[PDB]
Amino acid sequence: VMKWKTVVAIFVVVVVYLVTGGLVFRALEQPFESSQKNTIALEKAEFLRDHVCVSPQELETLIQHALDADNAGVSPIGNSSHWDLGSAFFFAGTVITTIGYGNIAPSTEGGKIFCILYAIFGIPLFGFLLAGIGDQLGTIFGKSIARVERVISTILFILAGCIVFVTIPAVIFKYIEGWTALESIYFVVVTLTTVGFGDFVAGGNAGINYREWYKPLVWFWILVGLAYFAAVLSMIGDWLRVLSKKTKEE
Amino acid sequence: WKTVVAIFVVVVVYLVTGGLVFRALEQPFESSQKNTIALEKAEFLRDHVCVSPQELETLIQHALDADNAGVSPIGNSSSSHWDLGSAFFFAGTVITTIGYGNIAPSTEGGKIFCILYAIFGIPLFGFLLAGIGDQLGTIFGKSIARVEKVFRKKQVSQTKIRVISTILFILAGCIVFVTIPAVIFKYIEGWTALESIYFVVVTLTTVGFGDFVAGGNAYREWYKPLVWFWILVGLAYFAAVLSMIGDWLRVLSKKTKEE
Amino acid sequence: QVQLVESGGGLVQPGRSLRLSCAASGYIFSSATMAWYRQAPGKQRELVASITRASNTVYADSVKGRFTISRDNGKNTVYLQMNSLKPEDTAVYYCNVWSRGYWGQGTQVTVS
Amino acid sequence: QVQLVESGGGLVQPGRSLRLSCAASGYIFSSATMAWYRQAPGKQRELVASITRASNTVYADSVKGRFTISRDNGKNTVYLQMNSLKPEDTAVYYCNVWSRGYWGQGTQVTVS
Ligand SMILES: CC(C)CCC[C@@H](C)[C@H]1CC[C@H]2[C@@H]3CC=C4C[C@@H](OC(=O)CCC(=O)O)CC[C@]4(C)[C@H]3CC[C@]12C
Ligand SMILES: CC(C)CCC[C@@H](C)[C@H]1CC[C@H]2[C@@H]3CC=C4C[C@@H](OC(=O)CCC(=O)O)CC[C@]4(C)[C@H]3CC[C@]12C
Ligand SMILES: CC(C)CCC[C@@H](C)[C@H]1CC[C@H]2[C@@H]3CC=C4C[C@@H](OC(=O)CCC(=O)O)CC[C@]4(C)[C@H]3CC[C@]12C
Ligand SMILES: CC(C)CCC[C@@H](C)[C@H]1CC[C@H]2[C@@H]3CC=C4C[C@@H](OC(=O)CCC(=O)O)CC[C@]4(C)[C@H]3CC[C@]12C
Ligand SMILES: [Ba+2]
Ligand SMILES: [Ba+2]
Ligand SMILES: [Ba+2]
Ligand SMILES: [Ba+2]
Repeated sequence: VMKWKTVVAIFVVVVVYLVTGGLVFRALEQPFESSQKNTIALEKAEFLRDHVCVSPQELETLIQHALDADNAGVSPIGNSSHWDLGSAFFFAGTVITTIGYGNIAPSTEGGKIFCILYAIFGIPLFGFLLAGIGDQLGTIFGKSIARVERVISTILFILAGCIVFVTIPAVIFKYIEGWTALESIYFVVVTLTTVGFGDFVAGGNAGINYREWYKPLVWFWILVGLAYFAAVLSMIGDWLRVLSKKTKEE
Repeated sequence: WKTVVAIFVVVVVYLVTGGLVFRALEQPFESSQKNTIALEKAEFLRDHVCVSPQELETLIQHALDADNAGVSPIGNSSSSHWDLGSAFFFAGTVITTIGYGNIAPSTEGGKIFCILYAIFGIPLFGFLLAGIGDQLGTIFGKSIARVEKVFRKKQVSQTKIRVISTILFILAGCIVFVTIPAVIFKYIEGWTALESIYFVVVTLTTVGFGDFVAGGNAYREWYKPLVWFWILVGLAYFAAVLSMIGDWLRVLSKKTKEE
Repeated sequence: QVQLVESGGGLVQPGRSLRLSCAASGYIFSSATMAWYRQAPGKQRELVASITRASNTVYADSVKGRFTISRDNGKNTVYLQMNSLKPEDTAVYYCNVWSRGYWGQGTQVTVS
Repeated sequence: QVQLVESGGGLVQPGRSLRLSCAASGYIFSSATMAWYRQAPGKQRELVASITRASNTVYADSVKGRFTISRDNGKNTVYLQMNSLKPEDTAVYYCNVWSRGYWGQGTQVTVS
């Protein structure tokens, strides 16, 4: 369908975007990363001064041992299982939605085999549901737009959608998880775009006693929010095709 | 809405079914692992009397939370993961929606830029991934044109020709995009055959848990760009395979609805 | 200049609750781990509670389930909600920036 | 019954290399963290090197860049490649299952 001449041109654009993005990310993060890596060394040195009976290599072995155990599925904190039916149901959701935070991940050989098969049939099974949710949201918006009666309608769909799916949930996340306004917005975008870094996960802190309705309401918001973000990202993808066609003619 | 609510029940059943299998497969081993970590901490506290249990717990929590916040608590580093090399590969995880999370923005400015980067970057990458799929489909169409000519003279039914072609596309694709790279990952990263296959599936399905990341353990010069080239062609192959499964579910649902 | 100002100590009755606060300044509070310590008259410095940059809390076994540490990054203040106080909690409480050597003046909490 | 059998010690010349090995048994080796310690005649036990379950290595500052710890999970053996030996490395080397209290017999390595 698409000629190789257009494909190789689009590939160069993406490589430029990746190198440009990388330069912005390096300038924004590297100075703060160097500042953070100095304070962590100071903390470790002050800990060694306060605990003479612990040698630097013993402290380093302990820190590495704790990080590698946490990465392997076993939390080195406490004496709170993240594989109970509750957390396991929500983990299964991250697989079919392709968000995959990584906070919870299979450690058993059998769990890795099952996870491979779970995504193979689960991702296309969820895609059918997400298509239906998007059609239901489009029909709900089409019914509201009929009362108001295309450029104004697209701006209204984006603005009203940003209120109920992005701002309203982020305000709740700020008042519940203790995240800042920016960290809550960042979480909403990363979650509803299926990127799911895992640095921010709703219902992850052990200290706070979350509400019963909290965790399923977050996962209901994910279901409707993914369908809304798919429509918005499709509009941006269509906008780029119209912009490329206008620039190709001129 | 009648079909949507029926599909929603199917997904909830699938989620509860999967959640039960995952609990039975992981919880006994997790309880076993959480007992040995407690024993190791208790033996450490016995060997280092000057460290109280709450101080050890504060240290472990402090190291885990610092690592999760972007700063590695290992070494002194006078190994930055924000250099142009790792920053280019991080930008890739954003536009491909894999997002391992091993590297993530810690600065307020970096979080603002990452929001805008995904907004325009994800649909920009989608256009490239569509073109890669068309190029792979044209390459397979050129190879299948010689195979279908042999099957045409052997009087195999025209509908079955497409059936054999879809099985060949899946089998040959699984060799070059799944098995061949996983064999390389086993011989390079030191991962087992299962962990390498698990990594390939999780990566090419854009799930990206981050538990397994290529080129992460403290590599060859050609390794990192060859892994990211495999991601580009592998995502396009997995998109086509997952679309075939999505289409087969629609055909299976239509046959079941009539009967 | 790192300064940690403490408040909320003093003489209290056993069983009754008490709340300590710590106004922090002169450093990036958002990324630092806060902690509360207690110096008993006949004992050494003891870690009571500690809240990490990601709001995770760690407590001493003697104060578990009674004391609650919480941080308010918006006001740069670390709190220590001491409930069901026993005469064993009579000690000077210090506010600390865990593993950074920054300490407060110390507020005497007396339970009798 | 956890058993740690050591090999590869003995009298060596300064500058010359030497390799210690530790055959482990009676426990899940793959998930455990291995370590090597040294008891100098006039000093206490000192951690030399330690390889975690994910093959990450931690070394003492005195042996950094000279000693190399490596694990062979297939043969349940932990190795210690001691290169460029100095007379300061003359000590009894013990194989340990880090923070589990399981120790070997100890192989005397003499550098003179
Ligand atoms: C734990 C927290 C973070 C959860 C977040 C809350 C969500 C589950 C809420 C917030 C806004 C809600 C939406 C706000 C508006 C609508 C329109 C609504 O449409 C109608 O009822 C039609 C009205 C009409 O046009 O007459 C359907 C539900 C929906 C999508 C709501 C679904 C549930 C949402 C996404
Ligand atoms: C978050 C930061 C990184 C700012 C994002 C800015 C975007 C709005 C820019 C970045 C790259 C731009 C694209 C770079 C290349 C092109 C190709 C261009 O088409 C052609 O030049 C035709 C030939 C070709 O296919 O390359 C049309 C505009 C477009 C999609 C650009 C549209 C606007 C984009 C997405
Ligand atoms: C660091 C490691 C893990 C990287 C993995 C290696 C990949 C980059 C390789 C493995 C198999 C390769 C593929 C094997 C076969 C082909 C068919 C090939 O098609 C032709 O040359 C047409 C031949 C013809 O039909 O006549 C185009 C490249 C491609 C997709 C290759 C692209 C590069 C791939 C994905
Ligand atoms: C990795 C493990 C979990 C095994 C995966 C097995 C799959 C091959 C199964 C699991 C759920 C099944 C689906 C469950 C429900 C349906 C609806 C069914 O259609 C109807 O019954 C019509 C009404 C409706 O829409 O529900 C058609 C088959 C299908 C897609 C099934 C096809 C086969 C699926 C994907
Ligand atoms: Ba992730
Ligand atoms: Ba993802
Ligand atoms: Ba992590
Ligand atoms: Ba025939």
